[PDB]
Formats: sequence, structure tokens, C-alpha cells
Amino acid sequence: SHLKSKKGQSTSRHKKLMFK
Amino acid sequence: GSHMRKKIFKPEELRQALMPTLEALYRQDPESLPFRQPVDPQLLGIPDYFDIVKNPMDLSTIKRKLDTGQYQEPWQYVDDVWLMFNNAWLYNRKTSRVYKFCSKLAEVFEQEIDPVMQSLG
Repeated sequence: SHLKSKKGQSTSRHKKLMFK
Repeated sequence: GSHMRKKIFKPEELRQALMPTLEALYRQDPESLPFRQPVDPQLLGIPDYFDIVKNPMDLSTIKRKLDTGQYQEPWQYVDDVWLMFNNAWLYNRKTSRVYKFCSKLAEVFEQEIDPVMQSLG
């Protein structure tokens, strides 16, 4: 949307350097 | 606590035992290439690094103080080595792209520290 709407932080599934 | 044996004998005699274990942990091989380029909250760190690492190092740092008389005592050396290992072990899975290039350093140095008498008793 135009402005943020209830987003906050998001882990988005992040497993240290075992993926990036 | 007490009842331990990680002093071996003298700081210089340690620089010696440290050499052979340097050949193992630091064999200038691909297994020791990514160890000096770990991760840290200062640069692309990983979620929660105070319970799985707290104070990580780079194989090049502990080496800059290993050849010298800074970390000749297995207590200090094994401390950074072990932590430098845990820095890439507590969350490196058991067969992914993180727990491998360092697992050969943990298995090759753990055999060279006994000789260093850090594991003497």
C-alpha cells in the first residue's frame, strides 16, 4: 500500500550463514 | 574449578606444542580458508549470537597472537580456538554448508592439543 500497514519486524526464516 | 592440567609447563614450551597444532588447525588448506572469515553482528551477523558464540574470532586473529607469546597458554589458546570453533559449530548443522570446512580443523587440532597437554588431564 502507500504507507506501511502493521508490518513490524519479520524473521522471514533466517538461519545464520547456513543459507545466505 | 579445580583438578585440571592445561598449563603444560612453560609459555615457550607451549609456543612449540602450539606449532604442531598450528600445522593441524592452520594447515593453509581450504578447510582453514573460510575459518578466518566467520560472521559477526558487525557485518551480516546471525540471529542470536550471544548464546551460540558470544565472542567469536577469526583464525587469522588467534594466529596473530599465537606465533607471539600472547596466547601460548593452552587455556587462552584453547579458549579462542574452542570458541572460534563453537563460533562455527553450535549452529552449523551436521551436514550443511557450514559444519564441514571447520569440522576438519576441530578433528585435526583436537588431536594436536592432547600433545599440547591442554587435554593432558
